[PDB]
This record gives sequence, structure tokens and C-alpha cells, in this order.
Amino acid sequence: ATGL
Amino acid sequence: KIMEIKLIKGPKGLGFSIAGGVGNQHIPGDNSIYVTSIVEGGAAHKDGKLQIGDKLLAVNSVGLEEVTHEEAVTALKNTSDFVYLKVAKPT
Repeated sequence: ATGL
Repeated sequence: KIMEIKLIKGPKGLGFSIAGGVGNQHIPGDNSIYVTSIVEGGAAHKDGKLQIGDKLLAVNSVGLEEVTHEEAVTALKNTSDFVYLKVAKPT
């Protein structure tokens, strides 16, 4: 789950 | 139920998390990119359109349908200030  | 989101990257980023991608299925059977968290006060929160469980179709020119997580993250991060997101809404 990448936070950008 | 495709909608368009035009946003402006805040200082803290676009303010959302993604999951999904070929080899990284978020839903069994589904290689798609999916929004899993809308961060309080961030660009995306303040615009109000983007939603958890949203599927990302495109970001600017870069289609996000059937791609690796890492390709999605790269494209999402290669973004300027002005961000166009094409999304699909659930069910």
C-alpha cells in the first residue's frame, strides 16, 4: 500500500 | 461510472495511498490499481471526489490498467503539480  | 479528477499536489503530496497491480492483486482476480486511504486535509481529501475503493484508470497520459504496482507508483510520482486522474467507481 504505497502512500503518495 | 468514470469520473475525472483534476488536483493540485499539496506540500504533503496528492494525499492518497494505492494497492494493487499485476503480481500484487488487491482483489483476487484483479490486477487493477485501487485507492486504499484518503489522507486528512491532503490534496485529495480537500477536492472530495476521490474515494477509498476507487480504481485508477489513468493519471495524466499514463494508463494504469494492467500494470505493476511499481509502474503505478512511478507514474503517480512522476507528476508535476497539476494532476489529472481518471477513475472508476465501485459496483
